[PDB]
Amino acid sequence: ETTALVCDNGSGLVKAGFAGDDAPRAVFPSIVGRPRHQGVMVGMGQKDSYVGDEAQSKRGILTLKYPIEHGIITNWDDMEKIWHHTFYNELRVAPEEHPTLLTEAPLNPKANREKMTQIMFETFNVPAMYVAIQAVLSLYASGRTTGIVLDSGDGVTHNVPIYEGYALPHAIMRLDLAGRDLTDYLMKILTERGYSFVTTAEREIVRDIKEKLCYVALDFENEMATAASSSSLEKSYELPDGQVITIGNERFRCPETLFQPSFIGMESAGIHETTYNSIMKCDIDIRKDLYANNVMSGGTTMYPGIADRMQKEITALAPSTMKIKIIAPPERKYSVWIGGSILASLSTFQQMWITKQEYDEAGPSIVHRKC
Amino acid sequence: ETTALVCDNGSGLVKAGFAGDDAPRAVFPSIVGRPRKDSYVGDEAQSKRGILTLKYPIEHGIITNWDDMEKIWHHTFYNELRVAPEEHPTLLTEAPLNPKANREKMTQIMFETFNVPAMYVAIQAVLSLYASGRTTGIVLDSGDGVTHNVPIYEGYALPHAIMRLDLAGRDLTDYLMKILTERGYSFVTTAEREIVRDIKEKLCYVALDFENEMATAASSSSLEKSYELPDGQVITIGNERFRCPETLFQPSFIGMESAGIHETTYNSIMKCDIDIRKDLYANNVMSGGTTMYPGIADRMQKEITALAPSTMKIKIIAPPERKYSVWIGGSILASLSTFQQMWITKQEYDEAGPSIVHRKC
Amino acid sequence: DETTALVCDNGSGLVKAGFAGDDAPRAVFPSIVGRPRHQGVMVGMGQKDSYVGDEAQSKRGILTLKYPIEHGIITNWDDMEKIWHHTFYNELRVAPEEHPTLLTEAPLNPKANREKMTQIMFETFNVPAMYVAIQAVLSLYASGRTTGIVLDSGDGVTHNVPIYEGYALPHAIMRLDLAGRDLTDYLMKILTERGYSFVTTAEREIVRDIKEKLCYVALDFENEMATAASSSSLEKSYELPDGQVITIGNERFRCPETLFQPSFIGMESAGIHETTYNSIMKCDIDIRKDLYANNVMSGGTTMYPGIADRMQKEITALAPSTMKIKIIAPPERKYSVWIGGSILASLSTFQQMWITKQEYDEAGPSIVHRKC
Amino acid sequence: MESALTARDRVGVQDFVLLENFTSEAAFIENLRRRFRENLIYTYIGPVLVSVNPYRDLQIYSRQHMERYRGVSFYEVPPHLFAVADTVYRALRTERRDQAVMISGESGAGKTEATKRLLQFYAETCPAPERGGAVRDRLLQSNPVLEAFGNAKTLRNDNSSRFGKYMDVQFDFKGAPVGGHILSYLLEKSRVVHQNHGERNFHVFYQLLEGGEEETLRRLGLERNPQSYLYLVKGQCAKVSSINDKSDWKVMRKALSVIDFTEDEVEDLLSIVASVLHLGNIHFAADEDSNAQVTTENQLKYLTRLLGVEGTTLREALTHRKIIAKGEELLSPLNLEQAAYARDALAKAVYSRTFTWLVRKINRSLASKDAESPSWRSTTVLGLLDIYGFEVFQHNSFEQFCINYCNEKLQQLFIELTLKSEQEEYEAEGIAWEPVQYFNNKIICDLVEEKFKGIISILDEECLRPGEATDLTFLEKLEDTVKPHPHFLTHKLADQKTRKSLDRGEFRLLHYAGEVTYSVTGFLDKNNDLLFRNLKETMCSSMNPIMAQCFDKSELSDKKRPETVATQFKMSLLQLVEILRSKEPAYIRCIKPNDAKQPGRFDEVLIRHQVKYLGLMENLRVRRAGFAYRRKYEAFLQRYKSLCPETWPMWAGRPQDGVAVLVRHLGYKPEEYKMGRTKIFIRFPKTLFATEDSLEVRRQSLATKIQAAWRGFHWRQKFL
Amino acid sequence: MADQLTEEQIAEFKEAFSLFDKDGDGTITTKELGTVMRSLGQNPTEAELQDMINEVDADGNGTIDFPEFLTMMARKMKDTDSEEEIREAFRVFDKDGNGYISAAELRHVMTNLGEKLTDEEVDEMIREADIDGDGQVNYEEFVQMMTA
Ligand SMILES: Nc1ncnc2c1ncn2[C@@H]1O[C@H](COP(=O)(O)OP(=O)(O)O)[C@@H](O)[C@H]1O
Ligand SMILES: Nc1ncnc2c1ncn2[C@@H]1O[C@H](COP(=O)(O)OP(=O)(O)O)[C@@H](O)[C@H]1O
Ligand SMILES: [Mg+2]
Ligand SMILES: [Mg+2]
Ligand SMILES: [Mg+2]
Repeated sequence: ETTALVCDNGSGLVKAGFAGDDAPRAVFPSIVGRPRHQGVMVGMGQKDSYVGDEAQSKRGILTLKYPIEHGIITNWDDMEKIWHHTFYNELRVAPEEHPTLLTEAPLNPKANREKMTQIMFETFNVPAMYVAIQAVLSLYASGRTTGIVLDSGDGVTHNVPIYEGYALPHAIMRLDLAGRDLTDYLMKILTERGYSFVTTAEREIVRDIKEKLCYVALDFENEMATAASSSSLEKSYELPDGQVITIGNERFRCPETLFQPSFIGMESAGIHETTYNSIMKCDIDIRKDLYANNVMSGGTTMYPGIADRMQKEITALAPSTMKIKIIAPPERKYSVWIGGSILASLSTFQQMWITKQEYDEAGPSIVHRKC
Repeated sequence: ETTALVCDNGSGLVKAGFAGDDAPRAVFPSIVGRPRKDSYVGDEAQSKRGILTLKYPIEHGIITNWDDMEKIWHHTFYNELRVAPEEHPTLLTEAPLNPKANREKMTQIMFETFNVPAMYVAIQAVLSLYASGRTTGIVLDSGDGVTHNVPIYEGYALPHAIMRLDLAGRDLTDYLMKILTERGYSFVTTAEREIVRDIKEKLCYVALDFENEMATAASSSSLEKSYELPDGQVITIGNERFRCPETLFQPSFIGMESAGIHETTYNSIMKCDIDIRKDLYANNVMSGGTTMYPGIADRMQKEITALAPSTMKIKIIAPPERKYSVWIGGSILASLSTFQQMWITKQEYDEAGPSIVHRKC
Repeated sequence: DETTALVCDNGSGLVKAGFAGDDAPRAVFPSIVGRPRHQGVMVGMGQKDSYVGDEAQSKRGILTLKYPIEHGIITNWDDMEKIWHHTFYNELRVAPEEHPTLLTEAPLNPKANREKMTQIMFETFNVPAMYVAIQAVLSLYASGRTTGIVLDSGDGVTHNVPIYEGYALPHAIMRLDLAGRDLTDYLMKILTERGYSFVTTAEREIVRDIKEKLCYVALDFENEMATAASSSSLEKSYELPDGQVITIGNERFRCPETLFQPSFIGMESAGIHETTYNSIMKCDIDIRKDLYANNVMSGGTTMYPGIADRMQKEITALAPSTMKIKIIAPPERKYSVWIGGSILASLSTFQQMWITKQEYDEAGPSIVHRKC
Repeated sequence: MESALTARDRVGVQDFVLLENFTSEAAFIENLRRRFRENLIYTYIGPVLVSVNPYRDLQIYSRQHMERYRGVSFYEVPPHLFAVADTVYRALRTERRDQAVMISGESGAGKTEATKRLLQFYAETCPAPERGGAVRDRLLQSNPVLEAFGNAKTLRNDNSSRFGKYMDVQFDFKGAPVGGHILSYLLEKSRVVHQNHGERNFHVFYQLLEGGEEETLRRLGLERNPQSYLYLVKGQCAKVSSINDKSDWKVMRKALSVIDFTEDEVEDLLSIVASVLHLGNIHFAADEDSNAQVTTENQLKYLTRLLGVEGTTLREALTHRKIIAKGEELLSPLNLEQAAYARDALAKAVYSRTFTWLVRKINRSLASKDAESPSWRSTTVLGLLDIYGFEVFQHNSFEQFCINYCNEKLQQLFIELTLKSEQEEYEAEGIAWEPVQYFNNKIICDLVEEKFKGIISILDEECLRPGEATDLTFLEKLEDTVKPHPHFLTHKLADQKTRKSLDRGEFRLLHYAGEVTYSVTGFLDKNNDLLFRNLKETMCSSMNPIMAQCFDKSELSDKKRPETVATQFKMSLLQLVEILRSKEPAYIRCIKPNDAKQPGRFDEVLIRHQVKYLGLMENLRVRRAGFAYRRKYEAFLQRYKSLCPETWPMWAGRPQDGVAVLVRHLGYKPEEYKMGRTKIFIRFPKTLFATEDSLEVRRQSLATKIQAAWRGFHWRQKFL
Repeated sequence: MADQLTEEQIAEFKEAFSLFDKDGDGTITTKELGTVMRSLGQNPTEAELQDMINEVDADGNGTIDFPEFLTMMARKMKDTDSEEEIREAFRVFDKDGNGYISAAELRHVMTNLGEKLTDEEVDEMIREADIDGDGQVNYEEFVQMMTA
């Protein structure tokens, strides 16, 4: 073998596989679990820590942690455990054979790339690697040279505007709010019905409520009126122990935090204003071309009704004659991956990867010259 | 030689043997008789019970009488197992939330009276998982002196979700000694507790619906059964056959405030985190002698099905060898290759004194 | 009185009640309803089917004792009505329709708790005007401060609410269902290590009285554990109601340490020191400094000896060292929420904020979600 | 003997300790090829015979050769099977300790021929040849009966013995062969119930189904197709062209007759073999308590007729574990895993016991009719042992793991005895032990067998540990507990370079025969032998005469849990070792020179594997010790005294001092030789070959002197 | 040096030499020197004879005189090869050391090795080495017959 690896490490789930695949081979939570409790059955062969679907299976005995928070790697020992598990347990390949494409968010600390680069060359010994900005990959998963991408993952939401292959880096806008902050708001508003979720193992239950039940209100003050005056919007979820939750306005007060970050206590404007102020910060005669081309990606763009509310809201800010389109592909949870497999199969980018030779010549500051 | 000893001293019977066996060799009542020899022990005392004041040195899993508990360990090793304890490491059992002095003085007496080479003390409901072949489940151990619940998941205990009930088979004997006096049968002496225990062990069963068995016995004699005493007087018993095992489901019959064995089990499962509960409802293990009544796994399934959500599957694991399951699990544990690193040695006891059990066990 | 405001801090372990304008509450009673266990035999006695407060707790031996409130949630509304009835009729001795009544609640509560407190207060006690405060905002009214972060620690709830210059910050509010009852149920477990089998709902109150008298917070927990493991001088004797003299040793500072290590009780949540710092570093653009300068401690589990010095030490290890971490522990801090509600309901400006009986006729029990 | 060393360029060295580059395996295999081309199939490593199969009727076994090797010391003659045969007989007549001969090799390497021909030398030359010939025929006519029940087809050969066969001949104080004995050790009884791909079960089942009267099968499960039975078909290999199962059955059925099985004893024995087939077809299902119950009645309909037990009792025994405590007996039910293991443990136990009973039935037919008891003078046994070779396949498994641990333990014993046998002579002759370094077999037996950390004690725990348990969880515990060991490796412990050769779900041992890689899949299923007391208590009640003798009532007293197959194998192996430590073993090691079964073809690519599997290079290392050669000064001086003027024709005094002047004339440097208490030692064969090459030129002068003397005498005879 | 010939020994040597002279020329053939020495019971090797003949063949003629015959006689009389050396030399060709050699093994070494018997001389040797006709020679007895 010689095919490239790709690793879309992003905040919530790891995604990994080979360039030229359709879809990731590994898709698992970016968690490390460590035992919370007194080990008592001798001879069990209990491990010191559990990663991904092992930790997501054994939740009740583990304190779960994610090393990535807001797209920034906060714990390198846990992140090296996630990368070792990715190569060795999920893909079952030696990293020393394969050039590796990593992904990350715009406006991240420069330390995060340097330490990724150092671990890929000094701990996993890859022959060559690269870092690519996630919303660029999501643009080029779409088969487009021009567009603005909203890329709400688990921990960060960014808009990147790209015109005929050129990013406009002054019109990049980043918001440190996404699906993990929505799970933490849903924990807050679920306590109003009387349900209590407090452990990290319960945060993963509330995340699963949110992915199955929540949806985006095409007019929040009208769904608020319909939920305050009927049982027509309420749905139920069966917990692991068979208790039955029921929720109504909690289904759309959570997703509405994307449009009103003041619910979570932030001053910054919603994803619709953040998008529009990225389009209006661009040059006057490339705006018409970005309004026609709002790609969306990452899982926090997956709610029923979110493309419709986003299309309603940018149409409310834009000139009356503009043809707004929002490109929400069915697979948009994997567009950063699909982009990474394509923009690593290309013959023209095989000269763009950082080689271990160039790392030995310059140390970990090599990524800022290259990427 | 140098195999391990395994010894479940619990409250009513000593069960003892070696880690290699299918089942224990010594099974005798945890009794010292004194004249009413200067003392008699176990099956010797239970046979000569007319002339004796039979005292049990364990009450509610606590050793209350160390001089008579030394006689029971002396009879265990030297008469029943017939070995020198200096050659064998010894696995003892204990109840969960016991006093710390009970472990300290067990440990001091194994190292300074029996010269044992290495020892360990294990929780009874923990051992009763090994005999069940499981590493996930909630174990209701219910002996003579203690009923307790230990919840375990993937081989980790939940020590905050442990529940203990100072009510088991001896409180049921002593309640059958109360409710049988309503038929004009008198049982007062320590030797008459053994006769009434032998009644409980033969005639009692757990009613599936108590208030309907009450009405059934009031209607007709079909629930009445008979037991010849050792002088050939015949005792006939009826309503009193299911009143006694009901005291596990209704600790109010004996004047305690505690919830029944069904609610004490549910209240451990509710002290466990949401993810674990579905696996505990499918793995309610039962062990020790007061779990032996006809109908008790059926009543426990009926009572926990009414507490647990209707989409859960409730299963209660009640093996025929329930009585020996604590000891059988001790035989498995003392056999494990991984466990041989975990014995307290006499060399560590010389460094740390009796306090070492709180660090190791 | 004409219409002096009733102030009823119906807390999770104690009902604290009085009239606004008094220095401190008139009624302070255990929040318990008790019913007899054993059947009555002395036919000439006027035996009641239920006892409440002091009537239940002076008779605890023969009663099974139940609280209506668990973790600030009213779990049993009938035992609740029996306790408010006892408060108005027996303890304060006034008709509730003649007095406007301030109630208190913990933050992040179930919404059916405010609605049912409201509904009972109009449709049963016929109160003329009612409002449902939040307890940590009352300990600032009590402290005479517009700014602070309040650690309020009851029988059933611990919570941190940051208020800066009169504005609460509802994203930064932390709640921890761990307080004086969890510490009592864990002292019942600690005392098993010397064989004391406290098990009845009556003996829970004996273990509570040990916790109120011998328990304290270690300034350094591993240093006190090493001290208790090597000396007798930390031990204290306690005389149980019948005359048995118990002895308590490391068991007395290992109980309060569960506020700083909830993992002792088997919880995954962080200690009260981390839950304070994790709320200050949830605060907005300007304010983080002035909350470190005003950590206000409130409610009965903040009464332990050594808790202010421990909280000051534990937050000083998390917070940036140029900051002054200053912790406010007034001697009255067990009544601080009631004293606070006595200031609020006395305010000339507050008098438009009451839900009035008329407003509950114009709109249903949801009115407390609009007015508070 | 040195007479052959002049021809060492074509005929090779006779004993490999004389091959000069003794650490070169390529020279060892070259000296084997050099001899085998020359038809010299026998060579020593000191006393150990190395043999290579001629695939030809060489005339060397005839009566004229036996008496050539009779009463002659084994290094004063060329190597032969009869030089081992005579030496083993003389040690019996003279030390009167018991003697053994390990015949060793690959399957097909000629082990049969060595055993048949040793039992010819002890028949055709011993002082009761009529009884000796009868004991030979009773020892050899047992072969079809043991071969049907204990050989199976593997990936490597069609007819491989899966047990350690033993055969004594019993001798009195007069050296008369009085009788024999047979025993059988370490049978691969896992093969009854599980076979690897391309491998059959033991030969009798396919013999029975392929060859048999319709009325003989009609009393049993009568469907002729061997795919009908789960225990015959797991290997997918049932039909094969190289094995004429119909003819093999007709030979074996007549061998049972001729061995004195009465017809009813064969009908009993066929009924046991058919009971083992039917035990495989029992299907369990779980009722709503997750407890196993027999679903299919047609197996049990015959198992009552054939095993001779009560059907309601066999149903209960296959589905409940009986415990006995306080005098009560408690039937705890089995789950589907335990009930499958109970059925397969009963098949393994019924089969390994009818085989042990065939070996008793035969052995009791070899024993003496005489009383053999005091004041009878003495009796001594001379034995042949024939246990399986080291075993490396494409996919090694639990059977190979046991076979290779057995061969490791036998190699350990053998190298300890060889090292002891050299060191006792260095001490006796007063030579310093110049310390050889050699592969230390102790470390790799401690890795397999050490009481609470060996692979077997970890595997015994994985069958006994609570919770769900897998071959991968076993491996994950080896990887944690064995971890730093030098002879152990796995895909996790392997460096990135070696990790290409080794899969996940495998571990690797370094054995004396090099590395072997074991797949863990099936280790837990193969190690479980859950024969509960309830199953033995059923079987001891049987109406079938064999099963009644196989499951005795006294065995039911044992209160231990059922031991695992690796633990039973460890215990039985250490009993085979103490039998070989007490006894005096000779060794024969057999090489198969090509896999085509062909004359003259020597295939070094195959012979390198056997020479490695037989450990011949490690034995040569230890036997060679510090010195290639040693000989008594009398024997060395009477040979080479013609080279040094002072010693010729007769030396002046003590032979050691005659050698001490002779080796000074030959100019041996001080490190090339040593002078022991009664032997000269020579360090390198260089020195010896040069001395025999000095004697070869000296023969010209010796012959010249004889011819000059004759030509002088000739005149005085022919005239006057 | 070692010994000097007595007039009676010179007379015996001259008397034997006269049978090889016969016609009265007083001279013997260069190879025939061995035959007269062997008639006189000496055991010379062909190599010894040739190594002495090299000192007298130098003028051709093919024959040697009585004085130089008497000199070459006196040279070999220093060291005639004796019974115990001859016996032990046979003991090196004996394969067992048993004291007997087969007619075939003797026929082999006597034709193969230095100074070689011709097949006629081997048959003449075997004719009285195989003394009682069983096919083996007892070399220990044969040497004491041969060296008398
Ligand atoms: N068949 C039975 N039916 C009901 N109770 C039983 C039965 N067998 C034993 N018991 C009761 O079980 C108790 C002993 O259980 P055991 O497991 O041995 O507890 P312990 O170890 O403390 O002695 C005694 O009170 C005894 O009377
Ligand atoms: N001096 C004290 N020392 C320790 N604990 C105390 C002390 N005084 C009260 N407590 C505990 O505080 C709790 C009562 O506090 P309080 O604020 O009145 O509770 P609540 O408002 O929820 O009803 C009880 O658990 C009580 O035991
Ligand atoms: Mg991700
Ligand atoms: Mg007991
Ligand atoms: Mg309070």
